[PDB]
Amino acid sequence: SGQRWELALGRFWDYLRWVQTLSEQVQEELLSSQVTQELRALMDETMKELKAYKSELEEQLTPVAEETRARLSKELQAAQARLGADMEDVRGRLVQYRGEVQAMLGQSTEELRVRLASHLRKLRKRLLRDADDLQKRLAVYQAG
Repeated sequence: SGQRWELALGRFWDYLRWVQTLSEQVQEELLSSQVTQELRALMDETMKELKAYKSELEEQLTPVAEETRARLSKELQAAQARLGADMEDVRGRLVQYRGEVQAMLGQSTEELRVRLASHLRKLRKRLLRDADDLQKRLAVYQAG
């Protein structure tokens, strides 16, 4: 429904989708560290906005028992952490690819790319399921 953190994650998604095409332009930016620097910036923004959103949501909560509340808060924290780790895993996999190409001597990277593409598809599935889980928890977090 358009929170700042969701827009930030949206930027991350848009950039990752482009990286996933693995075109020659992508490959240029991967080999420089520009892609991983960009992903780190987008990741950091998302996390920052997520934490700020949670803090604001806490200004308007339905008062529930409190045992429940401490647990909803812990579960939300866990969900936030998962999103960050997921984004970092994407960046890390790209760092690994750059190292592999740099040790490659001008040889074909096609196989490396086929493997990277398959791996990123699975990393994206994980980040998306966690993002959806995080959103669901946030949406119900005010009530208890």
